[PDB]
Amino acid sequence: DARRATWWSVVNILVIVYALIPVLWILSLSLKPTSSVKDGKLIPTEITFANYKAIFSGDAFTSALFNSIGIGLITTIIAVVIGGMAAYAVARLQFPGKQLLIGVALLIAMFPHISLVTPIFNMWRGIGLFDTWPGLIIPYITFALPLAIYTLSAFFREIPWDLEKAAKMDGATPAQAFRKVIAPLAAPGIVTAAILVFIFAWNDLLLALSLTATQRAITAPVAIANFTGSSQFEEPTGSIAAGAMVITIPIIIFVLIFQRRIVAGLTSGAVK
Amino acid sequence: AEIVLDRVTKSYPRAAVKEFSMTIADGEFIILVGPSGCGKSTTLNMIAGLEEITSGELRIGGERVNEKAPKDRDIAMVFQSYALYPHMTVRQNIAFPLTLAKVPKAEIAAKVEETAKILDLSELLDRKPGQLSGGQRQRVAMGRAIVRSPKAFLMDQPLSNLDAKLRVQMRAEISRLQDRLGTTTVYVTHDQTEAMTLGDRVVVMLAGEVQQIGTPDELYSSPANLFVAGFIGSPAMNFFPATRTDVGVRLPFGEVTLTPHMLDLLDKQARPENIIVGIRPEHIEDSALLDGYARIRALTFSVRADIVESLGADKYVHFTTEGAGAESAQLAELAADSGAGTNQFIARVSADSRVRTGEQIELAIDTTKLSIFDAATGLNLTRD
Amino acid sequence: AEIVLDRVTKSYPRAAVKEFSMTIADGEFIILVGPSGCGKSTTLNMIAGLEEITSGELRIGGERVNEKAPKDRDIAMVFQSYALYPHMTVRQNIAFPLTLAKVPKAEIAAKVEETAKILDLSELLDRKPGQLSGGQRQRVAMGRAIVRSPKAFLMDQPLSNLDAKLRVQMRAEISRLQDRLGTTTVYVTHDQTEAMTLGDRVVVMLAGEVQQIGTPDELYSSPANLFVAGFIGSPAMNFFPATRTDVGVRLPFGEVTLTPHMLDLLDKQARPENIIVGIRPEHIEDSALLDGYARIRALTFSVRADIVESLGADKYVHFTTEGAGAESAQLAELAADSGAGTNQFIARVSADSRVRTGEQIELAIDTTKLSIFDAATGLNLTRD
Amino acid sequence: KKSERRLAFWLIAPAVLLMLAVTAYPIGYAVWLSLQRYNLAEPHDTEFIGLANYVTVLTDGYWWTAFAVTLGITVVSVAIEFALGLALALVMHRTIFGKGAVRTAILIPYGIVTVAASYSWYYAWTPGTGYLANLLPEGSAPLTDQLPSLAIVVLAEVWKTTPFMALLLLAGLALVPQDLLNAAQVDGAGPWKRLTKVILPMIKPAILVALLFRTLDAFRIFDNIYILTGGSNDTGSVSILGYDNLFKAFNVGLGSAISVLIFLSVAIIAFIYIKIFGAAAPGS
Amino acid sequence: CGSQTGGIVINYYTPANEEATFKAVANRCNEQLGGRFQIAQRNLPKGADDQRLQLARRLTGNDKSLDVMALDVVWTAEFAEAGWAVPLSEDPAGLAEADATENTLPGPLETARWQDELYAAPITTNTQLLWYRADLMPAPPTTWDGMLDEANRLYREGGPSWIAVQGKQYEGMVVWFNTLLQSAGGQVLSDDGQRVTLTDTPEHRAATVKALRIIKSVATAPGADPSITQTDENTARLALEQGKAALEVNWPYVLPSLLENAVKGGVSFLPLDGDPALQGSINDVGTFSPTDEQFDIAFDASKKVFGFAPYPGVNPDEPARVTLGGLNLAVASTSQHKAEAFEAIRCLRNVENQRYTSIEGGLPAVRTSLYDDPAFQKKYPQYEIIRQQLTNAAVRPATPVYQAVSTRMSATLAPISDIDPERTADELTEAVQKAIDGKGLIP
Ligand SMILES: OC[C@H]1O[C@H](O[C@H]2O[C@H](CO)[C@@H](O)[C@H](O)[C@H]2O)[C@H](O)[C@@H](O)[C@@H]1O
Repeated sequence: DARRATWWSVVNILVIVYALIPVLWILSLSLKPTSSVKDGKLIPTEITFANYKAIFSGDAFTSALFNSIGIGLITTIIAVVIGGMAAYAVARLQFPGKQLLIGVALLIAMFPHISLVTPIFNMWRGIGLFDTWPGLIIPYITFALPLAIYTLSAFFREIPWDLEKAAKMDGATPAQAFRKVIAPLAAPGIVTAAILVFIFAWNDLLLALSLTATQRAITAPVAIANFTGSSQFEEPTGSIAAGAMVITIPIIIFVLIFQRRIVAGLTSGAVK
Repeated sequence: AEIVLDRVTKSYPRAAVKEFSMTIADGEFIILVGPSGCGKSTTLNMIAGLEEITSGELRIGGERVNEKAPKDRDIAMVFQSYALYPHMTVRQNIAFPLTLAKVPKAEIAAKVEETAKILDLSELLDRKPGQLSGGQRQRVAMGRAIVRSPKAFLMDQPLSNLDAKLRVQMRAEISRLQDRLGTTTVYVTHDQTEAMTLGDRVVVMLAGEVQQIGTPDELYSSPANLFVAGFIGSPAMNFFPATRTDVGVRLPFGEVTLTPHMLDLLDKQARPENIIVGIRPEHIEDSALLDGYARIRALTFSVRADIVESLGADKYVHFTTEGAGAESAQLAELAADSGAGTNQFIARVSADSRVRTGEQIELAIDTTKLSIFDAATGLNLTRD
Repeated sequence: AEIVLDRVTKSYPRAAVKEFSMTIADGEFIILVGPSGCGKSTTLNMIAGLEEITSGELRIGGERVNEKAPKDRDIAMVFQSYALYPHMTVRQNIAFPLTLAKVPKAEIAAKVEETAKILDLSELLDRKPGQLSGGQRQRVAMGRAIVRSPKAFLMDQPLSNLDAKLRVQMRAEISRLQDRLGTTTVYVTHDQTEAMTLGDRVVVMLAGEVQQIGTPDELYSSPANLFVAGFIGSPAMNFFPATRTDVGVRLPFGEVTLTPHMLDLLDKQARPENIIVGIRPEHIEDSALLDGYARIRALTFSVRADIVESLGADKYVHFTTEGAGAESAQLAELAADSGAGTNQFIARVSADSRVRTGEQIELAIDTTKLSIFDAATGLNLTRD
Repeated sequence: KKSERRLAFWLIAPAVLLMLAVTAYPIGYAVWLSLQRYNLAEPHDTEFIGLANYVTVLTDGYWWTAFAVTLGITVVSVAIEFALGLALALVMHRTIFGKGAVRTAILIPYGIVTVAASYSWYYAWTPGTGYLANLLPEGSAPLTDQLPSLAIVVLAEVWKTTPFMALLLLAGLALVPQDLLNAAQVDGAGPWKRLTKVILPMIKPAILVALLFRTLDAFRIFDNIYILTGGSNDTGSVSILGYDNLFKAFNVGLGSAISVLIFLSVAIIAFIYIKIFGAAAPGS
Repeated sequence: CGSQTGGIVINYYTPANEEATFKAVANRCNEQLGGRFQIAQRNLPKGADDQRLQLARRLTGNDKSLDVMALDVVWTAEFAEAGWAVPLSEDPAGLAEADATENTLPGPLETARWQDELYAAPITTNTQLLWYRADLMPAPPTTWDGMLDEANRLYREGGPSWIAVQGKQYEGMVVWFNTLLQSAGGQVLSDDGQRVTLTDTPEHRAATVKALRIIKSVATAPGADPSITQTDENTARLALEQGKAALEVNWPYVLPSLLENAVKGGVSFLPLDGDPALQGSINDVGTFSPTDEQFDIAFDASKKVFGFAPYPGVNPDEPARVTLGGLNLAVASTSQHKAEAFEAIRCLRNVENQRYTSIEGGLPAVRTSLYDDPAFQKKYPQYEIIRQQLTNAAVRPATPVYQAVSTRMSATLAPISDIDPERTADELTEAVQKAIDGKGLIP
């Protein structure tokens, strides 16, 4: 038909504009030349790349990207390992008090950061651990384990373990069976859970803003929150928009590439 | 090869396979048929080594096996839900119990190709079992089950998840396939149709205990229980209560004094006080078409057919009665699932019967295939 | 009430249900039967207003209704997957349409109680549709459909999700119900057992073009097409090609001298020279039990019984004669589901044959109702 | 059994030990620390005052203003998020054109950094530079006022955090068989009558889990107010109050007292949502 | 390959408002130490009370990578009483005190020592000035009432009408209010900062209520800045630069800002890039760095547009008493090596590098031997006013609790558009007193 098709075209266009208009404002502001940034023109007439040619001249936005990526990867590896070891026991084993562990994990995944930063800043994790990588890997693990447990439990309950019996009908060797029939089945769920943990442990500002001082161990959200401008005597709107666009892309590309995995992982495999 | 077991058992925190004893030879095709939740799939697993024997022996040809591995117990199961690995390709799915057996790759190629040629999926040997349909998926499962050429070959309701029609074709396929290969089999099912079509012996199981073993004909035309004769013969053979009249048996619609022969044959044991009588639906022949000597000795009766159905080679008429005929020792377990209607019977008539709903019919019951049982223990008196 | 339609069609961006016409009377029980892929589910949906009809009329009563949303026609469909809400209670399920139809709540309680009294779920009116068995689940569905006293009560293969045993009792229950209520009903199905059991007419579709409207007896004993002769199968029909003897017909393994009457019906209406003869499995018998026909007044032959099944009052004897039976109008699609293999024939012998799997046989065919056909058109030539 | 259960305890001990050794010990420390007079400039003299660090927080103006601000933002943002996310879910689940482009457009504001989003919303609502404040009347500047600034923070939070709620609601919604809607449509309900009597009571757990997540995640916002308002005009939420009182005044007794009080507020919220209204775990 | 080992580096922390004129000084002095060590330059935020936040967050939580720090003039008492910022008599040598006391101005130097001993060596002495466009208005206001009158006259005419004063919930507003309170006669705290004296005596009460009336006349004048309650040191600079304002009060680092922004495009009321003589003047890294003739030609065309004048008084015949700004170099107490750090704070405030900082970074200089150099009095044209505005100055309370007072009396005046001249006085006294006592919560 044509009525419903026109309505769906309008709805799709509206959702896309709603979801893209505040990302194409940062870009259109970062490409606007300094002599005319003070024009509300959403379309950047007379673009120029003199706002990105001054963000990388000095390792202040690259070292922060490296620190954020390293912290994300290490906390992702640790959270995936431990949460997998603990989510295989709540998707296959029957022990007393397992509908409580998932609840407690998902509850303390909503712990507020502030109530955590006043004791931490004083602890043994403030006695020679102030701005290093462990000092940030620890609380990021705190907030990243429950997501790993939840996603991996969603990704484990669905695989058919009767395939293990089918395998043990041939040789019955449990090691070779669990390695050649169960591992290649679970692996993509593990990789999707790792992607989700790395995305969720990449945008936190309060902890990385209160426990990070030097050029080492200072994530990207803190490097842009403290950004002031490239030059010291010129208006900083274009330069701050350029920095925001530099920091945003390395994760927008991630989510765009891995969208089919992310949508199915967040929804506990409901949608496909 | 030659699988002999006896006195096997099980225990659940419950003797699910209590008193099971059989001796399956080479090439035979044994069925293990029973109602839902019975001890059929559990004795299958117990043979396969997935649930250990609680008490008994399982000598599968060579020695005792109840303390051995699946890799040397009765090999080559094929599950119901078609446990087949999706990430692998059909080639690897079929070749798995071969490649796992360290057979070189050229011989793997040849053997898997010829096995997929046994079936009709050779040109499907490159897909993944996520883009396959039920028929070809069942074919993949049985093809994996085939390649080994094992000692014995035990199936688990492979034809339960298929569609409504392909079941008969896959049944003929299984029959021809076991005729070609020639492997000892056990086949668990849930219906009498297949259990009679593809089968060399039958093990009707209720609550775990066997009821009757033997050729499908020996089970249909000579039952030794109410449950066996009310299970086999899909239109459940009609049931009526009565007592002995010292000369025969009496019904509200017929007075059966069959013969002095069966009289003395029934008197050769103790005469119970509550007798149940059963007639197959296929022995009610509508005297309007019974032109012969069987017209007088027919014990005919009349009833208004509530519903008739002409589905082809035979008109099935339904009819109802009165009184109380729900006396049951195994008929209750029978009707727990199918067999609804305390007073509801069905009769098969030839397709030349000008009878319809709403009028009376002279249902002739030729008393020559009568089967009478005791209401107490259900054991047969006429035959064994 | 009395649902009429004519010239109806559909168009998917293709002719799905093209050229459809009938006048279902008040109480007439149409069975839209066909193979998976034909336009039965979609013509049902169209009647239920889920897809506006492309071109034609849709006259429940006598007026155009192809514009009104399904909320108006008062059809009360039942579904195949038992669409019933889990978050409700059985009584709230049954009373959902009535509470949406603005019924007084006292009358709500009374009518839901009468509906649950008709069926046998009376006490289940407080549980949830998660603690119920398949029988009573589908009965809750039918009870939700019953309450509205709808105008064209239309079902959608409701008995498809049950087991293969309770379907007999459920067929009897739908028949008894339908006969008590007395409302127009159209019933999409998937096999021939139902389509011949419960029905006042039958509509055998192939891909969208209706092939025959007719009572099951007239659809069976006088088919109008190859498809409507092989689809009402039981032991599907056996499609031998043959030759025109000009006195009778020469089978691949015999020669007939049929009759003068069918001979003039064949000759006076001349046709191209290709005739695929068909002989339903009932008529084939073993020559060792009859004398009337099996002699010169029939066509006997011999073959090795590839498989014999004595599954009760009927011995099915398969056999495979060499030759060809393909190259026809629609037998390709007919054999796409059933009758796999170019040659696999069935013969239904009586329950007293003397055969086993792997010895010869002397089969004869009663040359009285052998249904000749054509190939350039497919149309039958015995009757319409 | 006992072998499998002992193995379950062995497999579970790592995650549990880690989580309640790095989530419960910080709170025990924050309590023991709020019982004291602990200034971060001169830490040589920290005497123990019983509870005069909780009275000072609970009977002070700046604490109740921040609490009111964060509760207002929480309730308004969560309501708008629920409505708009139900709409987005029903669009992503029932659209006829490419439902891949829509999932992409919805995942873009889910992976973006909150800081860059807040900079976008900060420059959009600045007169002269921003297109969204260049269409208001002359001389408005709706970012140096309290209530307009709060409205803009609510808008930023809604835009940023509605896609996650939409995806959770879709996780719930895609478990509604089409047959149920087809039957409700035959029953005569219609488009809106069924959205309230068939599909809404079906996803009760998904709605409740999404509401719990949204309420807590909105009670713990720091940056949409940090780099957009800064806490001026008495706008800063409770996290900004804790940050200020810990790092600008160095009093860690009061900082940890505010930490404990925020934890108790979140606990009361997540206990209401659980003991009342149900809202059990999604793995139940 | 670079975990931690290597030649000494002395992290030198400055505000982001001088991340180029102090990187240039660190580069001028680095290559002079030869191979001894190098002077890095990390930076702090632009806010005047956010850099204290960062600096004290690095000092309390022991950060061994903080060596020298340029702390404001009001933090010497709080950073010395708390143990940080080790005194100048603690070297392996013991001569940084002799270096500090030697040549500086007395005004800035007296704001370094807490009790009697120095704790930081000064490097800069800011002082607010009045900048006004010269082609719009002649004869600058010279009085706040005249200033408000000129703004209104330019609003009725339809030109630049703002005032661009630093009214925002931060330290700049307390600097403004303190100038306006010291000019009228009052003062925030007593001599020893032991008791609040804003509204003590009807004289002091009148002074503070007059300061509040002047704060409220601006920011509620018709045609004033729509967003004057969120402006600061920078946005006023750019406000006058972009032509929006026509008056402003701001530190003397605005003349090189306007010159550079003009000669690189920027302003429109002063092209300076159509001149073929200014080509190649802008340095390669970004700063201005002109010759003598190029600065003369970039000042001859900026003297007929953008003159300056002294801060406007509060009465007709009573000169204004502006407040001290500046920066004091202090070596953190969390540095492993503090002989090299003292050498760094001794060779960052040489006479050279002071000429550089002052001339082409804006920030004034504390060396008294510069203001008498005939080339300096020509390249730093606002040496005059600054000098004659350090005689009668208005030093902020200078107590070890001053930041608490200045974060209570900047949230009592939080939105300046709606204050009450007579009620906010008593609110201020109560707030300031509860900050001196020490009881409450920082906003
Ligand atoms: O001259 C440039 C400096 O301007 C600001 O310095 C002032 O900041 C505070 C007022 O907001 C005063 O307390 C301080 O004394 C002034 O120096 C800016 O903060 C500095 O970074 C600049 O060097």
